[PDB]
Amino acid sequence: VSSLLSGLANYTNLPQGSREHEEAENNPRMGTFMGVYLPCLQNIFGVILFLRLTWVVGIAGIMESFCMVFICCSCTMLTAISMSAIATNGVVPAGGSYYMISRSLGPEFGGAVGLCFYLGTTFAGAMYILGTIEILLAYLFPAMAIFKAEDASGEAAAMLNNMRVYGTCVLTCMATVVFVGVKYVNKFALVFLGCVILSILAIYAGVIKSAFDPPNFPICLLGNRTLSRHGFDVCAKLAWEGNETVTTRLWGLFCSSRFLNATCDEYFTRNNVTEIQGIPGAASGLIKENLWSSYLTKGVIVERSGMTSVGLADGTPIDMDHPYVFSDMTSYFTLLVGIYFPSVTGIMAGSNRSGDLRDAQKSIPTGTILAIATTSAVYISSVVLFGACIEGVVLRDKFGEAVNGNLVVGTLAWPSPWVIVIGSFFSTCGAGLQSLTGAPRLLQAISRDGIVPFLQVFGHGKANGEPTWALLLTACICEIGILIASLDEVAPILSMFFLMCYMFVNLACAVQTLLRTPNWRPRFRYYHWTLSFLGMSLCLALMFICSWYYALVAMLIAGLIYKYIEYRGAEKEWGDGIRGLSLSAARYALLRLEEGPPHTKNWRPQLLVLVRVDQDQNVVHPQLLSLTSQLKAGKGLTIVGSVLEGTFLENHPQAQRAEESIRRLMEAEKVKGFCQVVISSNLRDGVSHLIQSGGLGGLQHNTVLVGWPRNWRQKEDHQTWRNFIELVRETTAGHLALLVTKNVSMFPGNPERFSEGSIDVWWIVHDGGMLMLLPFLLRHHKVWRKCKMRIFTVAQMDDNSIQMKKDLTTFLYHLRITAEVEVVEMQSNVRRMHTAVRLNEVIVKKSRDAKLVLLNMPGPPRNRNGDENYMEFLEVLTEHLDRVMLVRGGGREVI
Amino acid sequence: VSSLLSGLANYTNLPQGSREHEEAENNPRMGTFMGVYLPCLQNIFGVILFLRLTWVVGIAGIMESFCMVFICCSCTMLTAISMSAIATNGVVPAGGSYYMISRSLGPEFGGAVGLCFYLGTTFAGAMYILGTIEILLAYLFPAMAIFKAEDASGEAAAMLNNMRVYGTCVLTCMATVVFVGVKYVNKFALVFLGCVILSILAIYAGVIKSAFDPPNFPICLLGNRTLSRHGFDVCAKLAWEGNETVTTRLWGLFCSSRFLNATCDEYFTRNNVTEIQGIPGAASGLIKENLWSSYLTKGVIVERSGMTSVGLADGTPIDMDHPYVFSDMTSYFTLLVGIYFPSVTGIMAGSNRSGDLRDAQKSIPTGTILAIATTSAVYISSVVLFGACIEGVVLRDKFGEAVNGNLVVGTLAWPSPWVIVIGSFFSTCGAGLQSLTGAPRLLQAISRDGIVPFLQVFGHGKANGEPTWALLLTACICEIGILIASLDEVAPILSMFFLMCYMFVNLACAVQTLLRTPNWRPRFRYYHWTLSFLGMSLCLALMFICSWYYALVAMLIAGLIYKYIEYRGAEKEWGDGIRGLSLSAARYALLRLEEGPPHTKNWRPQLLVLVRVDQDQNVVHPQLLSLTSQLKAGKGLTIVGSVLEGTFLENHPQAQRAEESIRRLMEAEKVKGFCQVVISSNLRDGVSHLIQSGGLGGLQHNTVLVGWPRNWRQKEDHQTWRNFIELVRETTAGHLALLVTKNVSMFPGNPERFSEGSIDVWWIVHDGGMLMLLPFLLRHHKVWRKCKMRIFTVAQMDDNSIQMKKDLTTFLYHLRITAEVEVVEMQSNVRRMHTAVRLNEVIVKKSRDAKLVLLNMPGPPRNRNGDENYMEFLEVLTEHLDRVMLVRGGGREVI
Ligand SMILES: *[C@@H]1O[C@H](CO)[C@@H](O[C@@H]2O[C@H](CO)[C@@H](O)[C@H](O)[C@H]2NC(C)=O)[C@H](O)[C@H]1NC(C)=O
Ligand SMILES: *[C@@H]1O[C@H](CO)[C@@H](O[C@@H]2O[C@H](CO)[C@@H](O)[C@H](O)[C@H]2NC(C)=O)[C@H](O)[C@H]1NC(C)=O
Ligand SMILES: *[C@@H]1O[C@H](CO)[C@@H](O)[C@H](O)[C@H]1NC(C)=O
Ligand SMILES: *[C@@H]1O[C@H](CO)[C@@H](O)[C@H](O)[C@H]1NC(C)=O
Ligand SMILES: *[C@@H]1O[C@H](CO)[C@@H](O)[C@H](O)[C@H]1NC(C)=O
Ligand SMILES: *[C@@H]1O[C@H](CO)[C@@H](O)[C@H](O)[C@H]1NC(C)=O
Repeated sequence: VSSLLSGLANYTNLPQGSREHEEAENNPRMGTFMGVYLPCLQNIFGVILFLRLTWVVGIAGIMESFCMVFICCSCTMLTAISMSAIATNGVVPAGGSYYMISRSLGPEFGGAVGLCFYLGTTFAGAMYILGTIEILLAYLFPAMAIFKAEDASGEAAAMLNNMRVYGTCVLTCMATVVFVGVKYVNKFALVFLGCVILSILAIYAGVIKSAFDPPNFPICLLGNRTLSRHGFDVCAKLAWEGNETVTTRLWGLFCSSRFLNATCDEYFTRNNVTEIQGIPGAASGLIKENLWSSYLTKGVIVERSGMTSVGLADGTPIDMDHPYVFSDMTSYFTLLVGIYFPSVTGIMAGSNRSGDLRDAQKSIPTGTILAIATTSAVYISSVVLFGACIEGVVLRDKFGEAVNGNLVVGTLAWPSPWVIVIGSFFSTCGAGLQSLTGAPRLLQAISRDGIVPFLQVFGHGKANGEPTWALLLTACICEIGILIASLDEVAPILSMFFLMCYMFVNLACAVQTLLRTPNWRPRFRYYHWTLSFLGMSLCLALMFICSWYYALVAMLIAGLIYKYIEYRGAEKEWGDGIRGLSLSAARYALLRLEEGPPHTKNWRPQLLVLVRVDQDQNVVHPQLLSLTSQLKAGKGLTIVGSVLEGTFLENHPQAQRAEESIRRLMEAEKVKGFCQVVISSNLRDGVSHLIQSGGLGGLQHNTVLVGWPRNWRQKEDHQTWRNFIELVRETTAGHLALLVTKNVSMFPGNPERFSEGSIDVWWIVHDGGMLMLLPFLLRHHKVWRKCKMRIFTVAQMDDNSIQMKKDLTTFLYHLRITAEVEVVEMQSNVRRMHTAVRLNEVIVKKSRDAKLVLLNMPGPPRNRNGDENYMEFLEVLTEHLDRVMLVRGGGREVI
Repeated sequence: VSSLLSGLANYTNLPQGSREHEEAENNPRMGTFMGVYLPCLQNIFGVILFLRLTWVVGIAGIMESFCMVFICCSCTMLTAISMSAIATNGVVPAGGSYYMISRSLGPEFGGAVGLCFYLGTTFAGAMYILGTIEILLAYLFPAMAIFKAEDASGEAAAMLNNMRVYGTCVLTCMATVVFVGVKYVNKFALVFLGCVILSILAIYAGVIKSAFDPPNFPICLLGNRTLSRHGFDVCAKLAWEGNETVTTRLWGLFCSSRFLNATCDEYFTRNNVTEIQGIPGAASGLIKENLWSSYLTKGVIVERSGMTSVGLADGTPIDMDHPYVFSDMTSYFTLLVGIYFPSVTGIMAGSNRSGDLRDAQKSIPTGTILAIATTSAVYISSVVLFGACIEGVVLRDKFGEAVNGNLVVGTLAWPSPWVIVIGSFFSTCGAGLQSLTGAPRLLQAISRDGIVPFLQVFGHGKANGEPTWALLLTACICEIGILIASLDEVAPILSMFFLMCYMFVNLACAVQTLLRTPNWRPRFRYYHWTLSFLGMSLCLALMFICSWYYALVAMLIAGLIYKYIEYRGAEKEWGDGIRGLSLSAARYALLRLEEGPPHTKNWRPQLLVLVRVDQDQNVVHPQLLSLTSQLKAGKGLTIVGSVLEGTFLENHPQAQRAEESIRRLMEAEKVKGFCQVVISSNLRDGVSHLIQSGGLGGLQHNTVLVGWPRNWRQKEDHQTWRNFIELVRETTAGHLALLVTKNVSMFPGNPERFSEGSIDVWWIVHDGGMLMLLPFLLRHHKVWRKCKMRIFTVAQMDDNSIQMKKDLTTFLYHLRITAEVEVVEMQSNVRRMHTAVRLNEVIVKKSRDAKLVLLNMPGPPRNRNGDENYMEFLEVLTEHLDRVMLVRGGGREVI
C-alpha cells in the first residue's frame, strides 16, 4: 500500500512538454500501472459513453452497433501496435508523445502528425465543453437559461442559442484557470479518474440489481406513439376523484379546455393511454426483440413497434405536436460513426509520461494495449447490457424526456440517478481541463522545434516553461466548436483529425519498414509491416465513411504541410532553392543503399568509360562514346572518365576545356552520364583513381569499357602500353568486368545503320552470363536491330552431341534461342602462341565477315615480364578483323 | 479543288498504330484542315448531342446548363494546351497520340495515360452501340422487339432486356467487320463525317424556318399533366360525329368502356383536355420562362407549370398511370454531368495522323484548339436555341412520347424529321466502328512496347500489323457496358476514365516544368505551368462531382499501375530488387541537378574530411570525426576520405581494413556520410584526387576540413609537411573553403559537454559570411549549447565609432546579435613575422581561455620557397592556444 499512496502523490495525468525536454538535454520512478495504463484509461472514457451511447444503441440496434464498435475499436488496437514499434525503436526521449514520433520518423511526418493532433485535441476541448453544458441544462439546472423558446417551434433555435452563450461564458473560465492555476489542476488528476470509474461501476452495479428487481421508471404511451412526461405527472385520461370524475392535466395539454366537454383531437379520443414499465430489466426478453434498426427522420414521432393503434389523422394538428416525443435529426449508419468515434480516442495520452517510466520499451507497448482491451471490453459489454435491459423507445430518446427528464444511463444506477449525473459531470469537466492543457503544450513543442517557421511566435513561453500564446490560439479554435453549438456536429469534425493522425502513424511505419530507412529497428515481439498496412487502409476507409467531402479537405491540408516542411527542410541544409529538394532525395536514396549486398541475383553492365584527350584538347575517339549509347541506351549509370598530366595548381583551365568537350558530346549521341576530369602526375595513377573511386554510395561502376593501344610497338608509348597491362590485373583484383574495343575509329555511329548483319560470338569456357548478354543488349538497339546472332562454341571434350544438348537447353532457359549454334574443336610464350595462330585461323575461316566479333580475353601472367609473352598473343588474336570486342570479368551472376 | 479531292482520296480517320511506328524506325503530305481538325471534329460529335442533350436542356434549364457546358468545355481546352506542350516538345514521333505522350513524359506516365484511355475508349464503344439500339427501337423499327412488357409495369424491365439482346447481337457483328473488313471501313471515314455535319446544319436550318413559321407538332394536356400520344390520334373528350356524339379512343384508354356511361376516374372528368402548340418556335417567349430547373423524381408525372388544374385524387388509380408521361429516373445536378461529359471527349483523336502531317509542331496545337472552339460554339448555341424554341414539357420527355414518338431534336429539322433520325444513326454507328478500331491498336502498342510484362501476349498481331487478341479483350469490355444496358449509367463510368487521363496529362506537364526534368522544352507560345495546374485541379473536381465513390477506385487503380511500371522499371535496368527503386531515384535526382548554377544565393559548408591511417590500420585522430558531427549535425553530404600508399594490385585487403574502421566509427559519433579509400603512389597525388573528384553530380563537397602536421620540424616528414602547403594553394585555385584544426587530439568528443563556454572569433578583414556562420552552426549543437559567442575585430582605419556602427548593423541584418563586439587595433618573412608576434600577443591577452578560437588564414606565397617564410608565421600564430581552428575560402556568398 506504500508504493500506492506515494505513487498517488505522484500521479498526475498531464503531458510532458518542452520544459521536460530541457531536463533531458541538461543530463523519478514509475510503473506500468500508474504510468501508462491509468493515464490512457482516463483519456478514453469521455462524454460519449454517458451522453450519446444509449441513443446509438436503440437507433442502430445491437447487431449493427456491435459491428460498429468492432471496427472503430480495431483501428485503435492496430494503431497502438504502430505506436508500439515507435516505442521499441529509439531510446524513447523524455517529453511527450510528440518527441517519440518526431525523432523516430524524422521531421517529415512529425510536423504533420503533431499538427493534425493539435487540431484534433482542440476540438476535443470544445466537444467536452458542450458535453458539460448539455448536462447543466437538461439535468442539473434546467431552470436557468437566458434564451427560451418564444413558441413551440423555437426549441430548435433556442437550444442552440443556449449552447453558444454558456460555452463562450465557460471557455473564458476554462482558459484562465489553466493559465494561472496550473499547480491546482495538476493535483486533481486522481479526482477525475475517481469520478469516472465509480460511475462505470455504478452502471454495472445497477444492471445486476435490476435483474432481481428492476426500479420504478414507467413510461406513458398513446397508441403506437409515446409522449413527453414533462408537464403532467399522472397518466390517465380521466381523474377519478371519487364520485366526481375530473379531467386530468393530461387532458389539459391535448384538449383545449380543462372541462368535461370533449372538444379535441380525434387521435386522442380514439386511442387509449397505456402506462407500461419503461425499464423491464435483464430478466426481460428485449434482446430477441430490440435487435435490428430504428432509423428515423427529423420530425417523426418515436413510436413503439408492437402496440395496437388506430390509423387516422393524416396531418399533425396538435399545436405543432405540443405534447409529443420527436427525433432531433435524421439518422442513418454512416452518420452515427462520426458520433461514436471520439469515444475511442486517447492513445497518444498513453505516453504522456515517457520521461518518468523506467522500462519505456515495455511499459509503453504493453500499457496502451491493455488499456484498449479493458476499454473495448466495457464498450461492447455496455452495448449489449444497454439493449437487453432497457426498452428501445427510451433508447431512441435524447434528453430522457420519456422518463420524465432523467438520464437514460442514470436510471440504471443502483445507489441513485444523481450519481452518474454528477459523476459524468466532473468527468467531462475534467477532460475539458485536460484538453486545454495537452494541446497548448503541443504547439509549444512544435514552435520551439523550429520545424515550421511561420509558427515561430508561438514558442514565446512564460517564465516557468508554460505557454501564453498557444493558449490564446487554442481558445480561438475551441471557439469555433462552441459556435457550432452541437455535440452531433463537432463529433465528425473532431473525428476527421484523429483519423488523420492515425492514418499517418500507420503510413510512415509501413513505408520505413519496406524501404529500409536508416536507423529503423522495430524491436517488438508481435509486429509486422502488413499489420501497420492493414490498419492504414482501415482508417482510410473510416475517414470517408464519416464524411467524404471533409476527408479530402483533411488530406490535402495535411498533405500540403508535409510538402511545406520539406521545402523548408531543403532551404536550411542544402543552401537554398528547389535544387535542394533534389539534393536531399539524392542523399537519402544513397544512404538507403548502404545495407544490401551487391551481388544479389541479377547483373547489368554499368559502364565506366575512359577516353584519351590530346593537346588542343578534345576527345580522340568519339566512336567509343558512340558505342556506349548502343548498349546502355537511356539506362543506368555512365561515367565518362578522363585524365591529363600534372600540377592541378596550373592545369584547371585545361580541365575546363576537357570537361566541356564531353558534356556537349554526350548530348550529341544521347548519353545520360557523369563526367570526371582528373589531373594526375602520370597516367598510371590517374586511371587507377577512377577504377576504385568512381560513384559514391551504391551506384558503383560495374564494368570498364576501354579502347586499345594502336601505337603499340613505337618510340616511347611502351609505358603507356604498359598502363594497359596494369589495368587488366587491376580489374581482376577489384572484381570488375573489362570490355576492350579493337579498331575504335571504325565503329558504327548513330547516322550509319546496318542491315543483313551478323554478330559472331565465341564462348569457349568462361564468362557465361556476360558473353551471352552483351549482343542481346546490342541487338536491342535500332542500329543493331536488323542483325543476326551467331554463337560458336569451341570444345575440348570427346562428345559433342550432349555438349550441344547441354548448350541447346541453355537458350530455352535464357529465352533467347534466336541465335544459331555451331560446334568447333581441334618457352611458355610459344605454347601460348602455338594455339593462338591455330585458333585464329578457325575464327576467321567461319567468321570473316561479321559486323562485330566477341572473344574471351585470357588472364595476364603474374610474372610481369609477360609484356611480350601475352600481347603478341592478343595481336595474333586480333588477326585483321574489322570490329572485335574483347571481354573478361570476375565474380558475378546473371539471371 | 484539286488538293481537296486528292486529299479526300487520303482522308481516313483512324489512328496510326505500331505498324506506322515500324515505318518510322526503318527510315505523304497533309494539311491542318484534313489532318487534325476534321478528325478531331468527328470524334467529338457523338450520340449525346442527339439523344440526351434536349433532355438536359429542359431538366436543368438553360441557366444551369450554360454553367454546366462552360465548365466541361473549359477542362478540354486546358488539357489541349497540355497536349500542345507535348506537341511542341520532341520531334513528334510517327504513330498515334500514345507515342507522342510516352516519349515526351517517359514510360512512367505513358503506361498510365495509355491504359486509362484504353478503358475510356472501350466504354465509348459500348455507349455508342447502346445509342444505335435506342434509335432502332424508338424511331426506326419500334415494332421488332423480342422482349415485350407483360404488363403496364414491365416497361422498366423489358426495355433493359431489349438493350441486352440486341447489343450482344450487334457487338459480334461490330467485332467481325473490323476484323476481316479493315480495308472497307477505312474507306467510309468521309461518309460518317458527312452524316454528322449535315445533321447539325439541318438543325440550324430548321431553327431559322421555325422563326418565320413553326411546323405542326401539337401536344395534348390534361390539367397540369400531359399524356402519351401513342395509342390515340385525336385529342377530344367527345367525338362529335354529326348529330351523334361518340366516345373517342381518348375516352377508351381512361374510361373503362367505349360507351356513353361516364364510369371512370374523377381526375379525368373534372379536368378538361387541351391541345396547344408543342414547338412554338423562336418567335415565342420561352427564354424568359423556360430558364431555371425542373428536377423531377422517378414516377412523377411531367406537368406543365402554368396551367389551371383541379387538385384532388391523392392516389394514382389509373391502371398504373396507363395513359401518362413519366420520369424515367430521379435527377439532380451532379448526375447529369456524368451524362453530358462524353460529348466533349475526343481530343486524343487530334493526333491520330501525326506521322502524315508536315508541320506537326503547328498543326497539332492549332488544330485541336480550333476544333474545341468550333465544337463548344455549337454546344452553347445548341443549348440556348433548344430552350428558346421548344416548349419545356417535351424537353423533359425522353423518347419523344409527347410528340407522338418522334425525335425531340428531329422535329426541329427543316427538310424532314427522318433526316436527323437516319443521320444520327449512321453517325453513331460510325463512331462505334471507330471505337472498335482506335482501342485495339492502342493495346497493341502498349503490349509491343514492353512497358508492362503481363500484357505481353496481347502483342500477337496478325500478318499485316493488325491485332487479334486485343480485339477479343476489347469485345469483352464492351460486353460489360452492354450488360448494364443503360445509356445513363455507362456515361458516368465512361466519364470516369477520360477524366482520369486528362488528370494525368495535366499532372505530368505541370510537374516536369517545375522540377526541370531533363529534355523538357515546351516551345509553345501561349503556355505556362500554372495553366496546366489550373486544369489539373478542375478535372480533379469534375472527377468527384460525377461520383466520388468511383473516383477513388479510378485513382487507386491508376495509381497502382504507375507504381507497378516503376518496380518493373527498376528490375530491368538496375539489376533487380527494391534496391533498384532507390538507385533510379538517385540517378534521376542527380541528372536534374546538371542545369542550375552552384553559387545561387546561399552557402552551407559541405564537408570533405580526410584522415590519417597508420600501419596496423586505424584512424589516428578520432576527435576530428567528433568535430564533424558538431557542425553538420545530421545534415548534408559528408565525405570521409583516406589515402594509403602504393600498388592497389596488392594493397586492397589493407583497403578493406581502412574502410571498415571508418564505417563503424561514423555510426559511433552519428556521422551520416560516405567513405573513399584511395591507394596512390605518394600522398601528394592521393589527396588531390579527392579535392576535385569527390561527389558526382551536383552533390560536390564544398569545404575541406583538415587537421595539422604536428610532427613539423623532424626527420623526413618535411615532404608530408610540404603536402600540406600544396593543399592550401589547391583550394584557392579550385575555389573551395579550407578548415584547419589545431591540437586535434584535445577536442571535445560526444561524452564531454562544456559549460560556461566562450568562443572567441577574430574577424579582421576577409571571409565574412564563413567566419561568422561557423560558430553559429557549432553553438546550435548540444555540446556547444551553453556557450558564449565573442567577436573581436582588428581595425586599421582611424575612426572606430562608425566602424562599430557599421559592424553593429551587420548583426541586426544577420539576426544573430547575441555576440559581443570589441574593437582592437595597433627580408619579407621578417615583416610577416613582425606583425605575427605582435598580433598574437593581442590575441592571447584578451582570449587566453576560450573553448575555441577562430582566426583568418592568410594566402600562401607564390614564391614556393616560402616554406619557412609562412609556416613559422603560423606556429607563431598558434601561440600555445588550446583549441584554435584556422579558416580561409574563396568565391561564395552567405545569406
Ligand atoms: C402505429 O399506428 C399507426 C396507425 O395507428 C400504424 O399505421 C401507419 O399509419 C401511418 C399514418 O401516419 C400510415 O402512413 C401507414 O401506412 C400506416 N401503416 C400501416 C397501416 O401498416 C403505424 O405503422 C404504427 N407504428 C409502428 C407499428 O411503428
Ligand atoms: C398541377 O395541378 C395540381 C392540382 O390540380 C397542383 O396542385 C398540387 O397537387 C398535389 C397533388 O398531387 C398536391 O400535393 C400539392 O400540394 C398541390 N400544390 C398546390 C395546391 O400548390 C400542382 O401544383 C400543379 N402542378 C404544377 C403547377 O406544376
Ligand atoms: C362543458 O362542461 C362544463 C362542465 O365542467 C360545463 O360547465 C360547460 O357548460 C360545458 N360546455 C358546453 C356544454 O358547451
Ligand atoms: C384502451 O384499453 C382499454 C382497456 O382497459 C379498453 O377498454 C379500451 O377500449 C381501449 N381503447 C381503445 C382501443 O381505443
Ligand atoms: C351505357 O350507355 C350505352 C349507350 O352506348 C347503353 O347501351 C348502356 O345500356 C348504358 N349502360 C348503363 C346505363 O348501365
Ligand atoms: C375546359 O375548358 C372549356 C373551355 O373550352 C371550359 O368550358 C370547361 O369548363 C373547362 N373544364 C374544366 C375547367 O374542368
